[PDB]
Amino acid sequence: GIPAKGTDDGTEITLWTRSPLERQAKNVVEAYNKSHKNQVKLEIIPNDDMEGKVGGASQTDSLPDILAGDVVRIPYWASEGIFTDITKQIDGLDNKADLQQGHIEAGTVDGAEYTLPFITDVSVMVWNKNLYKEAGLDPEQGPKSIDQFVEQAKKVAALNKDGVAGSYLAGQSGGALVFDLFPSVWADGESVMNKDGSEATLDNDSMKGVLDAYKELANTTNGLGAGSKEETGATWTAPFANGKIGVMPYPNTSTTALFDAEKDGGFEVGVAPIPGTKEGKTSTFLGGDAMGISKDSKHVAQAWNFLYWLMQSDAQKEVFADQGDTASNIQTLKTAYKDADPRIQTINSVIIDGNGQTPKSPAFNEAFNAAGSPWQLLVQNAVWGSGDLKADNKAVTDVLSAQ
Ligand SMILES: OC[C@@H]1O[C@H](O[C@@H]2[C@@H](O)[C@H](CO)O[C@@H]2O)[C@H](O)[C@H]1O
Repeated sequence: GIPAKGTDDGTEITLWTRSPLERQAKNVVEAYNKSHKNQVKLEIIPNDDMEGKVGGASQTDSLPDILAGDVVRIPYWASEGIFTDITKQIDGLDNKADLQQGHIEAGTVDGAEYTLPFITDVSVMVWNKNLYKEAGLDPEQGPKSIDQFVEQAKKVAALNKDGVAGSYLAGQSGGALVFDLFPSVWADGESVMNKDGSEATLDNDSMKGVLDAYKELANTTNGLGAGSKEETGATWTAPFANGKIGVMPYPNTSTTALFDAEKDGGFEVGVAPIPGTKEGKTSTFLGGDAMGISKDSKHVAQAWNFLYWLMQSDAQKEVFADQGDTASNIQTLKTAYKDADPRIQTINSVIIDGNGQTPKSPAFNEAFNAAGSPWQLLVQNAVWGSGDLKADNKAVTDVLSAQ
């Protein structure tokens, strides 16, 4: 940071991250604070509050020592000078090639590198094995295609049980919707953006299949749980956690809660990679938060001590693997989970297999995550409305390129 492994001298370091990653953030900070003189003062911020909080703090130069941001948000923040240039420190890491590359790439602008992985968050398919058995489905057969996803959701919908639906769609969360829907497109070998991130390529047969799948469930009695049309992103993981949804895309960072509920006598959870339109094709969204040292830090060496510590396979095993969470370190993924719950090892295989993507655009929030983004309207038109996929896609590109 200035020293190789930074300075551990009893400095209080501030770290900001977001509510969806709260369980993993707690584990990381608890472990750091138990093993260092330095202490991290953790703030966990609601997902939708980070843009305005970071923007406001940038203007009053009160950004924290360590800022973690959604990997889709980082390219913009890094372009605005939110982060201190740590190119030489990242480039000195012996194990740089083991670190989740999408998170480093998110923070790469003009040869400068600003970020490392903080918490990996990947999208997977989860299903309720109890509802599957009740519906006459094989409880171990996750969907291998978007068609099979529809069939399984429809059999759970046909149970006609109070508050039970086949699937659930985060209708008003552009962010949840990229996370949940992009992988089906990538699984098929299609793209959602051009290489620059300046154009949307969403008007494709795989995206149309995915939207038509959710349209079918929208037009099925009990197809999509109540709340799907209004879901802001604040509650989208709750209906499945509550045992009310047959099958849906889901964050790996929320699965440990499900595995725990199951150990405590709750319903049994299936996990599989998100499938393509094409039988047996799979992908994921290589998301989560990357972290950098803010432009406002007066403890760069102490912040670097945290950044350095977390990249090590030791810390990655302690804070991720030993807590049943997916690590940001591929060497940790390949070595530290040999006796983990098979569903954890299945989740890790969607990183190791290499079929996932991290979308990179300076305009990503404005085009995708933002409330009433062109992407949110595109999905809404296609699922609950009349879609014009060509027109809606061009609305996304007009934000991506303008400017
Ligand atoms: O934001 C894009 C990726 O999706 C996941 O985050 C989601 C939020 O956008 C949504 C609103 O909270 O909750 C989801 O967990 C990944 O963490 C992001 O990289």
